[PDB]
Amino acid sequence: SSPLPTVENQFTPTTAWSTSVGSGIGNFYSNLHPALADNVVYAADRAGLVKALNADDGKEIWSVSLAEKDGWFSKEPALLSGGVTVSGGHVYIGSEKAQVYALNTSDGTVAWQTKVAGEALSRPVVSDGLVLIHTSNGQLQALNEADGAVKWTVNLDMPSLSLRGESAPTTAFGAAVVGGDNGRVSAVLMEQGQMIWQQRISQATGSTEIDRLSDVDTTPVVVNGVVFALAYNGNLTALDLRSGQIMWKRELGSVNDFIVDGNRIYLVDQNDRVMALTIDGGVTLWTQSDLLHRLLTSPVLYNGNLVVGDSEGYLHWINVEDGRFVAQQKVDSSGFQTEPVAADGKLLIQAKDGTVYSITRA
Repeated sequence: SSPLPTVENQFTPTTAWSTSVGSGIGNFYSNLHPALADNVVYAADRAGLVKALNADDGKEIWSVSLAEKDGWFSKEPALLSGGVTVSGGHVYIGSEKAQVYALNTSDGTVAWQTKVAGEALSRPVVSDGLVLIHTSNGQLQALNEADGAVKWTVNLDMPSLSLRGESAPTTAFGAAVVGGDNGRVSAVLMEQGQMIWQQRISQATGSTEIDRLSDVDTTPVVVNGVVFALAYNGNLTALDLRSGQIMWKRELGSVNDFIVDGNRIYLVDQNDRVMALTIDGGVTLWTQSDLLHRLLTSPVLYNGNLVVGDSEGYLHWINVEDGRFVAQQKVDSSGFQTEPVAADGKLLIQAKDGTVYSITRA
């Protein structure tokens, strides 16, 4: 592992509120994380529990359950995994049983429930009034906001090994841009799911070994006209948005997640070394590696700092110029692992077990 850095807090970091959610993800694989819209926080657990909460104080609004009734005293877990997405009147969640749920925001009644073509370990993405689902067996599927029917399906690649690492779609200017577990990046037109391009980003996994630390968020991000994407080997690549042509590849190390903002890329490698890069070239500016082998979440930007959680239950704030620590708190002794979320002035994060938390300072 690697010991915890010493604590020169520049602000005093507190926990605004916290409310638990079942018990919730544990040590199972899932990508469940909170969502916010309209001073409502929505959140879930593996079993099938879904709590809507007031964003200011954390008090519960509705708590529904999606678990199935199976056998005398057991309820059977819904196996929710595709972290919570919310848009329009609906709350969207996907499961490892190939189900996508659409729950009404007003009261969390089920509006529709569709069987999709494979597991939905990723965030549904809404755009166009179509709900986008990237399945574990290499499909891209598009569902109606309104009734949940499958407008279309695209077969992305000759199906491969299924890997840890979220793979949501992103959208830009009418296209879906999607990554995957097979070295491939694709752009699909959203009307009728027609192919625009497909770039091979690295070798199709050619029986090369899979390390236990590999966990690559393969979700592309489009800034200006550049597509940024990690291939499953943990290499960062930049592509021209129009044609999918490779601009460059960082065979740097092995990157689990990254984020973009302004003129910086901020990433976390599979060793838990944190790094900052230039946007045009992906040139490295600083590394912070005092967190080696604690087990970090994805990072977010909040109030101008990088925030990342670890399995030992700590938050860490990092200066965005180098690179040094700024604050650190113990928060929940079941660890962190799923991503912290930043929108509208709030910092939300969900722990394995101990579940939801708002965060600031005073």
